[PDB]
Amino acid sequence: HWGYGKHNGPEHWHKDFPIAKGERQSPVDIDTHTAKYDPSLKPLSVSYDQATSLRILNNGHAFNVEFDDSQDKAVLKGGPLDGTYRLIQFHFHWGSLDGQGSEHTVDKKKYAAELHLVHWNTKYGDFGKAVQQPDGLAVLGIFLKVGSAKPGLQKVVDVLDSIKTKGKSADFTNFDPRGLLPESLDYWTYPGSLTTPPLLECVTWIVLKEPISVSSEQVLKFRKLNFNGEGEPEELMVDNWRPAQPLKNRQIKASFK
Ligand SMILES: NS(=O)(=O)c1ccc(NC(=O)NC2CCCC2)cc1
Ligand SMILES: [Zn+2]
Repeated sequence: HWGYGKHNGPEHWHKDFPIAKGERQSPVDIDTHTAKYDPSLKPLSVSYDQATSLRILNNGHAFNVEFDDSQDKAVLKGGPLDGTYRLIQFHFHWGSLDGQGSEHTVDKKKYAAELHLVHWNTKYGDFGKAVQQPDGLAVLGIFLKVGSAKPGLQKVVDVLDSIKTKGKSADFTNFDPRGLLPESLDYWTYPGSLTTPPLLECVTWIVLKEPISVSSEQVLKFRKLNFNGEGEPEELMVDNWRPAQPLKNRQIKASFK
């Protein structure tokens, strides 16, 4: 089954998931000079004050911090979006080295990691229905660079020892995802896909221009996770990113100039 190794990695995914070669695949390179400022883009509204985190799970591909999405508690609205999108989970992709790890790139620059806050359009009733719709999901992407520590990330880092291997979960209540945001909400946006199988073409991508900084020690702790289950051969969970895909017939729009 699929993963990020030599024999089951991104170059292989198209055999089980032909949409891998589709018309609106993610991630992409964001060519800053070619992106178009769109004055018609409304400001992003990130309303996370009532967020209810529940649990953190190592799923064998990344780790997800999951939220109660049975009411409008943590929502994303505005920007390119019509309607209300509920936060269901966030996770990251990261590298084995500080010079790689992000899925989106900016003028071909790779960041050390990339945070994805995954939201679904409430008009579709549940997440499983939403991923079957071209406007079903909105994922807020945030680049990580290595420098100073991100204080709001530390509670995540310190629970990772309890979910080292695939299938492990731990209680993770009262986490505030506002502590993971940069100062600016300036963004690029384009229509795309899930960046792992099943690669469904259901995402409005909103990628923030301003990265957050995390410390060497913080990212080193991500790299101690395992892709494998307990009692299976140890393979470090690193380089769990898909490279940039062809932009095809898409325009990336910018909220700023
Ligand atoms: N990296 S990402 O595009 O933000 C992403 C988000 C969610 C999932 N997967 C997920 O939500 N899977 C369920 C929906 C379809 C099958 C199960 C994969 C990639
Ligand atoms: Zn992701």
